[PDB]
Amino acid sequence: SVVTVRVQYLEDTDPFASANFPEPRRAPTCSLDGALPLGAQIPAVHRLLGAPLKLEDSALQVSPSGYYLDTELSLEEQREMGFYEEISKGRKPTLILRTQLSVRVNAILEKLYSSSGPELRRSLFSLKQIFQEDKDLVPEFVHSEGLSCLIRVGAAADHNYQSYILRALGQLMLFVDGMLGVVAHSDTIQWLYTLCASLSRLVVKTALKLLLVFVEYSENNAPLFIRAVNSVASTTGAPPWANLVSILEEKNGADPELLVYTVTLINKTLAALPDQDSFYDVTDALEQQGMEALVQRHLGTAGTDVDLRTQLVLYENALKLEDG
Repeated sequence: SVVTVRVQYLEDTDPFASANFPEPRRAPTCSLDGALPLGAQIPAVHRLLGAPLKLEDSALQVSPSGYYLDTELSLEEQREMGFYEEISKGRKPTLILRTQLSVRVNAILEKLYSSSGPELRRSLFSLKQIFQEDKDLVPEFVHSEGLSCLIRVGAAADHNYQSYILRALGQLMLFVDGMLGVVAHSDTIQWLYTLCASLSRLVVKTALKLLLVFVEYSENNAPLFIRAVNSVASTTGAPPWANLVSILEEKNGADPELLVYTVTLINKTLAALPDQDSFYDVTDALEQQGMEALVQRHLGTAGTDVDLRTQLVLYENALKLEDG
């Protein structure tokens, strides 16, 4: 049938821009047709609001749910997505005209790729909030080679920039589409392992927790972490797992918190491995770099943190069961 709604304009042309309110003060009304494709009707809405936004980049999102209408189908062809609540109640549901998810992402990517100094610092920091305040941007960011951008802009950046990237990366991983995106973007896992050799403790701590979340999400991710680690060893010529063993040596002084993360990450990785071979590939590498000696030194010490000691014993225990 025919349906009447309310329409307002939302200015999200520049995601890095400050928060704008639903532009249309008051909000005019429009009577759309439910059986005809939205794409053929958005022009009327654009027109009705004299909206300062290209019509090639416009999109329609419901105000109640945040759901983005598929401009290629009619309102009813996609009714499966509680909307008629207000209508079927003598009330007029609200609709928001704003930039398409794809255009905002192309804007974020352009800003990061072309910025430097304060402007880059500022844009990277804002990333977390941008993904937090519009989850729908994540699957689009991923599909638009967003992770590569993050890696490219962060590989040789200041500790603060990297950290801002890790924060955004962490936010992205709270969404299934974000996770799956990382699950498919090996360079991201490689970068995380790489960052474990960072002089910045904030970055190392953050990388470890991100890897920890990575491995914990699914047993299928452990062999992906392992491949990432061996790939970095291949590229740098260093022994696989050197960055984790390095952290366990407490080069900058006692730091139980990081050792807990590190040993928990190694244990959890080893817990997901299907075959004994894969398990030994990792443990024999750690052994060759002094793991055994490391575990003893920490266990033969009373000052050792309770939580660390526990992880160490789990480590020593997992090893006994496999050996026999």
